[PDB]
Amino acid sequence: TTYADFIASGRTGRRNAIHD
Amino acid sequence: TTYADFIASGRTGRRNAIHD
Amino acid sequence: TTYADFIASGRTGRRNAIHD
Amino acid sequence: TTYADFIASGRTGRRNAIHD
Amino acid sequence: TTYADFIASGRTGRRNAIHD
Amino acid sequence: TTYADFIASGRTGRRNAIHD
Amino acid sequence: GNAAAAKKGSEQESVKEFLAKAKEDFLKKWENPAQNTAHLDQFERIKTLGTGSFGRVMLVKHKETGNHFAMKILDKQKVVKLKQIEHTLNEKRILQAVNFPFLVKLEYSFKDNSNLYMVMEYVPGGEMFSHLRRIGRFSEPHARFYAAQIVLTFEYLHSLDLIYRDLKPENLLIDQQGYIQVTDFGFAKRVKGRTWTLCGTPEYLAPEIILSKGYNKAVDWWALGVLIYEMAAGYPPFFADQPIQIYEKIVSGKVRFPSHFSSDLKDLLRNLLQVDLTKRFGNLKDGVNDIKNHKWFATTDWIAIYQRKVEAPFIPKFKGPGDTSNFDDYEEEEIRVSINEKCGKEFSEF
Amino acid sequence: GNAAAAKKGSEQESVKEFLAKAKEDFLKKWENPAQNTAHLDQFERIKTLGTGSFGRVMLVKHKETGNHFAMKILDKQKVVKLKQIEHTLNEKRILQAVNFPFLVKLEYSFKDNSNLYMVMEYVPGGEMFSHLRRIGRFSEPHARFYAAQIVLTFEYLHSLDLIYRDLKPENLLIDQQGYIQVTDFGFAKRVKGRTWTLCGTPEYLAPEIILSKGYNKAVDWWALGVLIYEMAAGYPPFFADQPIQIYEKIVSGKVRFPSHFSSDLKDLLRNLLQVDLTKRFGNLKDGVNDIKNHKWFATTDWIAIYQRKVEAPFIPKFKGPGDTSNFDDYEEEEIRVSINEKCGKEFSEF
Amino acid sequence: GNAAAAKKGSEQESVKEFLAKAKEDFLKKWENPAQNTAHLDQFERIKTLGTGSFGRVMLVKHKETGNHFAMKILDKQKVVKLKQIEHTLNEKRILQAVNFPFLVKLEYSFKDNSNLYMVMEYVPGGEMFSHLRRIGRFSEPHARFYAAQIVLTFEYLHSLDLIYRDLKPENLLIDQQGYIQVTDFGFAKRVKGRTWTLCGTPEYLAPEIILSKGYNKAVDWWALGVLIYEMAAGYPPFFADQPIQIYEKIVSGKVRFPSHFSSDLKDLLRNLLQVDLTKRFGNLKDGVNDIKNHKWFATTDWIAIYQRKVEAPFIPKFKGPGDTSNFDDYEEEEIRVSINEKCGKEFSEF
Amino acid sequence: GNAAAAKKGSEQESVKEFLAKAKEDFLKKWENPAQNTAHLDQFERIKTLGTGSFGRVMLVKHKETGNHFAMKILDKQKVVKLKQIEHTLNEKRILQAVNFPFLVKLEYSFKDNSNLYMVMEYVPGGEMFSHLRRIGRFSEPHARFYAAQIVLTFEYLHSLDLIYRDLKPENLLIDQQGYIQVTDFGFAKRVKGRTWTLCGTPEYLAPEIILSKGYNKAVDWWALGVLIYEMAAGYPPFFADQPIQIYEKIVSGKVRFPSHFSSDLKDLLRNLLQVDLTKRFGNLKDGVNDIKNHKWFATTDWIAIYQRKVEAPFIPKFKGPGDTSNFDDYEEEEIRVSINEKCGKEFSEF
Amino acid sequence: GNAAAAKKGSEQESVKEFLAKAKEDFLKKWENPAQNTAHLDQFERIKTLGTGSFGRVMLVKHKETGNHFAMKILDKQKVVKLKQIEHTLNEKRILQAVNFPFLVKLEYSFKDNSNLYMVMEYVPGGEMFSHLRRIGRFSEPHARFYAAQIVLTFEYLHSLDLIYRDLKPENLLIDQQGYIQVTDFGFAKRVKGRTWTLCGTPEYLAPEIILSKGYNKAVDWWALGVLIYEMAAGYPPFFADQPIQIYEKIVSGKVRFPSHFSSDLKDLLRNLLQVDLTKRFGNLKDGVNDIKNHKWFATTDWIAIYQRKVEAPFIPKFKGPGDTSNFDDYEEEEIRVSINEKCGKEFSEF
Ligand SMILES: *C(=O)CCCCCCCCCCCCC
Ligand SMILES: *C(=O)CCCCCCCCCCCCC
Ligand SMILES: *C(=O)CCCCCCCCCCCCC
Ligand SMILES: *C(=O)CCCCCCCCCCCCC
Ligand SMILES: *C(=O)CCCCCCCCCCCCC
Repeated sequence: TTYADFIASGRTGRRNAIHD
Repeated sequence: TTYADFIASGRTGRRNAIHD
Repeated sequence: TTYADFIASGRTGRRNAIHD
Repeated sequence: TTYADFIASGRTGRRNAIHD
Repeated sequence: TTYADFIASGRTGRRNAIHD
Repeated sequence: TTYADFIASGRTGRRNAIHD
Repeated sequence: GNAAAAKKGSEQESVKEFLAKAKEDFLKKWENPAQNTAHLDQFERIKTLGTGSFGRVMLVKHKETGNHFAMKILDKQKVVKLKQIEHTLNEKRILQAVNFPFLVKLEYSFKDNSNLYMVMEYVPGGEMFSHLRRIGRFSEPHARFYAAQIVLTFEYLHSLDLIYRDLKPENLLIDQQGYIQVTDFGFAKRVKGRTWTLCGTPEYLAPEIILSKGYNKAVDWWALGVLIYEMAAGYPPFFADQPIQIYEKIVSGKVRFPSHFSSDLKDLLRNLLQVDLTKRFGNLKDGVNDIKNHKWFATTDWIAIYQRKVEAPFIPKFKGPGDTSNFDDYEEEEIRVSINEKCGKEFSEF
Repeated sequence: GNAAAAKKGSEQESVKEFLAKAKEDFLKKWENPAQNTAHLDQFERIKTLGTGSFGRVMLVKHKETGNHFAMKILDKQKVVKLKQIEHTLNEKRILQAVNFPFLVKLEYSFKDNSNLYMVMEYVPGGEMFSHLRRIGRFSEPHARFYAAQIVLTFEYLHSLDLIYRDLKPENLLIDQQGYIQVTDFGFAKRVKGRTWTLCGTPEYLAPEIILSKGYNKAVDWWALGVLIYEMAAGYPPFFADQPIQIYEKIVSGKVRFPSHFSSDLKDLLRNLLQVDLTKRFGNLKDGVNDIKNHKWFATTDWIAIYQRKVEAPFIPKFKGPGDTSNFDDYEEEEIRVSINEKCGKEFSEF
Repeated sequence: GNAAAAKKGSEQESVKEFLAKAKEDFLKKWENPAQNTAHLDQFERIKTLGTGSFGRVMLVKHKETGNHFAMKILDKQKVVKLKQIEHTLNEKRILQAVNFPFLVKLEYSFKDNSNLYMVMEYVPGGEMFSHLRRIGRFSEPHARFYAAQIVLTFEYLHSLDLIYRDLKPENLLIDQQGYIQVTDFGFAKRVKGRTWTLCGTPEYLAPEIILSKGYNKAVDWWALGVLIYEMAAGYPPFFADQPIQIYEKIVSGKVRFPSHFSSDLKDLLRNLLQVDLTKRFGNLKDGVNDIKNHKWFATTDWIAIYQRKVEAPFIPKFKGPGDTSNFDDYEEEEIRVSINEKCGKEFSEF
Repeated sequence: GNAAAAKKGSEQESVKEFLAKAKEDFLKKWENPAQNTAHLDQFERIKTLGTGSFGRVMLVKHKETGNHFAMKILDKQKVVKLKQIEHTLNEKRILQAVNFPFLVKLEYSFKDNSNLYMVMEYVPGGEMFSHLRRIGRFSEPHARFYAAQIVLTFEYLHSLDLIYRDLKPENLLIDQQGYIQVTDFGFAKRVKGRTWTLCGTPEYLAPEIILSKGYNKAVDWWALGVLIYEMAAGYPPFFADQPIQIYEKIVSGKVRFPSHFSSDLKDLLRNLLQVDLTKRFGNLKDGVNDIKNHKWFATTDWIAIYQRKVEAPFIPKFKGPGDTSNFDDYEEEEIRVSINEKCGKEFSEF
Repeated sequence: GNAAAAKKGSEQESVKEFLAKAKEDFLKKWENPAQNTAHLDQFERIKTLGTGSFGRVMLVKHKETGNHFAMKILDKQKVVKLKQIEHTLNEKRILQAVNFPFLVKLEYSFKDNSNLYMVMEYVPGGEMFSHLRRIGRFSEPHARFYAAQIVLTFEYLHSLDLIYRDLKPENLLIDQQGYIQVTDFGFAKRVKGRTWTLCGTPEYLAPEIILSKGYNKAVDWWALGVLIYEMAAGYPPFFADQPIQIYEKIVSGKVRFPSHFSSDLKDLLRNLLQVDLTKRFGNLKDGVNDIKNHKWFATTDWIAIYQRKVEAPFIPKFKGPGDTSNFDDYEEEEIRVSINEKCGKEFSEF
């Protein structure tokens, strides 16, 4: 299980879009 | 209330340290 | 929001019927 | 148990004061 | 209510099969 | 973890006393 | 259907015949009432479910069937002194005459020297009222499920020339399956035309009742508006501390809808909480079908709901095997019935 | 101490001096009142916290300190017409004169052409009332924590010759830390001796008040009995639908204690819900110490509780950063104050 | 349909053909068994899901498909010494021969020197048992959903001349979608006619089994009665501390139904927990259709349930991505298989 | 139907005509845009719902209808400096041209000296995102409900030659009834054929976008794979701390499926998270019907879902009557619009 | 103190005198038993709290005090036939002789023609057992609170030459305040020295009991090890399906500690679940003080716990005013006592 990895990245919050 | 602002940033997840 | 008004009246309990 | 009586009266909400 | 009886027997856990 | 073993025995309910 | 296809055609064809068989039938029981259907030794008393002004409601077990009912016991003297003789008599007649999925069933009725007994089906989930107050507000799907059931209940009652006159969450009992059962037919009236009595709960009074101008079955569609609003909002559209202030507000009819109300919900409500009866839904040309075919009801199949075959949003799981805990572990009384028959000629028609 | 050791000796030595410094002090502010301590431009209005009979309560931010208060705004005309001039005036005097951990603090007071403003400390956790009704009943440790705080509040109030006259959960606000703060000193009276006014909430009326025989500070220890009972039980000892029936029951004083009440809890309650004032606790020879040294209170250190240093069973976490949601997103008004000063001589002493 | 219309006609027309294609089919696999369908290197071992009397259940990943199964591993010697050779052999034959939505699928089977391996589909939601015990009791809609699925499972099994002999919550696994999957076909027997073995769990024994008089497929409809009762009630109809006392009670058959059981539920149960087999539902003239057309089942469309297209009341969300936590973080073993083939001729037919 | 019967035939017959009426229609609005449909005085401002890079979203009440909308206000200067003129202009055109159950509706649009205003329908339940993160993961029935709705949304968008380019939980708003509404059409492009822009959120980028090779509508079916996986699993298939590492992983495409994923779910996902576009579902010969007729979708009736007549697994009940609490009690601003018209010719087409 | 300072000195000085006054006292009641303290008419029967092998436990209200007790009723004939005469007689003697905060109090005892009645204090929170099984496991602070109370209970019992012989969660009732009360003194023995009976629950048997070698008070410190482990872990250290396998494991004594056990908890447990009695804590030179002064107990003040003045982690709030629901709404019996005195000389000493 990578879910524990998941929580540890900052990427558990609102992801924005690279862009345009 | 800025709490709604808070949730909307990606900064609701694990914050790492600039660095070194 | 009147909901706060609502809670403050005694009329949050069982309402009976005027009557007959 | 009168608690069932209790719920059935309207007096389960905010009680005001007779008065003055 | 026998439910109170129920809880008090050890037979609230996994029941196996007499057998064979 | 034996806890999964635990749940699977019938011995998760009220234990009585061998006896006397 | 609700609108299956143009099977809406079969919906309506069917509703039509159904309701015709229904008048025939009610009229027979109405005009020739069934009377005194059983006696007290037939029932084991389990517990007191509640206690009122004319007496107790008891959980009882009918000894032949092994089935449970709720027994409302009324002391004749108490009803006589409380001047409730005609309300009592009227509730019983209505109740033994009527037959619909969502009305609570009067299983047996009898009197004895002291007391009148109306044995009803036991609906353990309780009233919608407390569930509503513990949960806070109901999602527009949950709230529409119940709305659909009451529309049908009122279509039927009104065809039998019966204005219910007392809608609110406290008379809507939720059963085993999650469907409504309406209780309390003590203010219902079989009135063709118009009547004048001040009756209901303040919150749910339609402006005409308050105004003493005479009123008709259109009061029940105004109370469906008050009901959908309190289910979908948490609180009534007009409420105040003093009833006269609730009235104050009702006869102005200025309602503010919650922002989470859908544009669609708001607009059903704008025509049920109508003050002009020439614009109130259910009271126009298109009767109920103005309500039944509103876009809030768009996903409702009226036959599925009648047929009890939709899946219920919420089923109450009241706790306590046999005797419950909420229902209540009261101090148990005797039911005493006397050596003499009290009030014989007043309750003679019961 | 509560009874540290025979450091109970130091408890009492200390209580004694404390209360002496306290009379000196109250008497000065009582007899020479502080008056008109600020003005409206000093405060940013955040939201309406509530709305009453004499006007709104508002969440306000004092601009120099960046601190939050709750502003009760009273329209002079409205208080004058509601004949509340003397209750208003009296509440303010009491409030600016008194000083204890558990009383809510009147931070500033001023009037202006239209309105009187009593700016109090903001206690966001709300009343004990709703928490109590959502939770259902409180464990005898939780319920004793609060009891301990009110005993101390009444020991102090009564030494200043003040009978509170309005205890119930709705005036007991729970703060940030989990301690009580009593609000509403509008029925308190500084009375040495006996008085005659009918005042309180029905449920909490002591039999003497109902009986119109004259009464004294002993009414507040009967209302502590009603309070501990409703906290530890869920519901009041005497309640009914009609107030006159509540009274009916109170002047008989026949209470049934819940089976989960401890033998010990029941016996504290038997002498606070006493009808004979010659047997009512807090009204005997041993004053409060009959209450303070009851075995239900046995594990309570009275100085620890005063000192706010016990750990609170429950701290409310009302939701909504800044503005909340429960407090409420109301329709915001103007506060209009007029070109002319209304009611000047009536509120002149304010 | 369930009774779509007189499309009940198509329901039955269809059931009829379905079951005919089904016997043809079973009989072929039954009479010519599929055998040794794979080998151990084909599977990555993830974790031990559990541990038994003949060995472990393991979560395994089949390397070609990237799919997960639960591998029951049985040590030949252990099954031989526990005298389980014929139960083992029989379970496998039944299992590789049968095919229904609600039976758990035996995906592959093979042996090797030491162990027999039955690789089944992994159903992560677990047994109904624990969910039932954590939730307490199931609403009659939830409980009927499951009932509907077992009626269909038994209609099919019994047509293939298979009496299941072991119904209870612990063999009813709830899958991803919320539907039942029955496990454990170790006491099932293909018996045309009557048999004599004492087998099941005490609670669920039909009076005939206890009485040693010979018995047939009618034992499984008595165990559907025990099952609907424990789902809708919390606890079994007959339970005791000692099994012989459970038996004591079963052969009297005196059941008390909970007051929240619907009149309708009680009456389905009165004819499934029947002691006279001439009155037991599912064993009369009208076979299953006496059960399938009972008013408790009135809102059930039997084809919708078969088709898995009803919406499930509850879907378990067991926690722990990959490896779970409940399933369990055990001490991992080796699976050792030997240099020599143990028990070759006993397990030769496997 | 979904596959009613060979009423699948009518499903497809119907889908076919539907989509034809749809192109006709879009093409008209697309090629002749509706423009400047209202003005600011028509709306009461209730509260700030949020605040962005080009400005605020506000809860507003349209004064004629008494209906609530969410007003996105964009300062022309800010969009001009942020170089968002063409994205803004493009989003508006798309939005006023398109019409489907599950897309959020642009109710009115207008500019004024300072700001552009896009008034949309208010969907109070919020994004799927936070619900998903509070709940953790969604059951495959819950997750399939939403999948079904997006398949239909993409079938329609792609027929109008629109590649959405920004799927993730944060643009999927859940309404009153429990159905999806897709927001943010700022990266959608009407492209027949292939395009080259780097756009989306890293997690959801299809390997072709990352590779800069040119790409088409097949990117949205790869993002449906990322979406079903994160709904049914909790977390994305490829995620990392740094975006370039997420990319790292995406262009290898090595996904590990959770053990609680059904064999069936895993296999839908194996062909949506396909790297070879010659094997990616939705991009083969059988278009969407390769997705729509996958066994994970087997119990889905596509017309029922379109018709909004399925019962929704979860309906959000955001708290706070009028103004909420989560939405937020912000510090309210003025909306200032200037004495002069800023950026006139850039936003001239709006 | 626990170790206040070298006020540990006063702790021990005090414990010392306390226990001396305690032997004096027990010895008097032990050697001259109090006998037949009341009669049945003194008590109103409220409800059946439970039902056993020798009869019912009832909630009763003592009519003079208005206090509630739990009445264990034992039918003399049943105890005589179950050969429980001496266990019964012994439990009563012990119970009327002993006096500690944490032992449940035998309030009155009497017999009558049929039955023996032991009226105990009513502790409504129930056993620790079910709470433990619903909560799952207890935090090492919660679990240490209870440990502290049992250490003290055993220090006292053992000084009176009483080996308890039956520790487990099912005899540890949690009261109103959140403190333990130990029930069931039917296997306790006053033994100076060593004894030989096989008694307890399998899980909690110390290896010596199983081995039949003779045993002493050191068995109760091995059962404190089993208890702290099951509180802090969820499940017992040695458990199996069959008791003989539990024994199997106990006489090897190979325990695996959970990873969330603190190094400190593990090491207290290593010397209470000691197999060598020359190394078992509580059985070495330093008696209990080896346990009482272990670093897991480091933050425990033993006098505070005795004094009941620590704040309890958890207080049960069993539901149901008067009569509860869990306790149970049973079918109420008569208590029949006969025209003749049954078993007179056997129970003569009672
Ligand atoms: C439309 O689907 C099929 C019509 C079958 C419906 C049965 C008719 C039941 C109508 C009774 C309605 C009761 C409301 C007062
Ligand atoms: C006993 O521990 C130490 C005494 C120190 C206590 C401080 C005195 C505070 C007394 C005020 C009591 C207020 C109640 C009306
Ligand atoms: C009635 O609606 C339509 C008939 C289509 C039903 C498909 C037949 C499936 C029958 C299998 C039943 C299995 C139970 C043992
Ligand atoms: C099949 O049941 C009956 C066909 C009726 C379906 C109505 C057609 C709606 C199709 C629109 C699909 C939209 C997806 C892009
Ligand atoms: C240390 O703080 C102060 C000593 C006062 C403690 C009172 C003594 C009570 C000892 C009884 C212990 C009971 C355990 C068997």
